[PDB]
Amino acid sequence: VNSFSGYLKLTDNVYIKNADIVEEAKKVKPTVVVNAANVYLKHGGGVAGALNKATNNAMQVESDDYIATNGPLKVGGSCVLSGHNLAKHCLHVVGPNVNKGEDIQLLKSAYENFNQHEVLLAPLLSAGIFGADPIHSLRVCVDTVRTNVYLAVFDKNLYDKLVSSFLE
Ligand SMILES: CC(C)[C@H](Nc1ncnc2[nH]c(-c3cnn(C)c3)cc12)c1ccc2c(c1)S(=O)(=O)NCC2
Repeated sequence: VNSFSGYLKLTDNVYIKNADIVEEAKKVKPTVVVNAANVYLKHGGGVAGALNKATNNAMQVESDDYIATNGPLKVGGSCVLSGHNLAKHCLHVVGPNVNKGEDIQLLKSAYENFNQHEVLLAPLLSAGIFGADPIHSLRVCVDTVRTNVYLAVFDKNLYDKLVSSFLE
């Protein structure tokens, strides 16, 4: 169960690996995989699109049905849906998109959602096309998450900069 391999332990509860979150989810089948979602759960590209494609679009169909019944999420919020073939559950978390004018302070609220689950496989919230400084996103994760989080970062250059930044 939760057989994470090759991670570097940064703190008592935060681990990090240079890896594709989709490939990690297939190998580990964690209890929870985090999706870096938007408020309408439209998994159009990036991490969210890759996780959806690995479920052969079942995650998008389920997400559309969720939004029809419940309405959109809030920035900083989350919902629990099926993990399909990737995990027992998928925790869809909306980090702020600072390239769209959303407040970076909401990144603390976004990582707070992780605390309702004992173990999670997750990406670096608000990084990539969401525009946040990835070194800042790792600092907010370390300061906010109290449960056990395994971060998969699919870029060796960024992985090295994050580990060097943490060990300063
Ligand atoms: C900073 C990046 C290195 C990181 N990327 C990733 N981190 C971890 N597992 C990944 N799998 C893939 C993948 C697998 N297949 N395809 C076609 C893509 C990307 C990827 C990342 C972190 C957070 C965010 C993004 C990207 S995003 O721009 O897609 N959306 C905003 C949030």
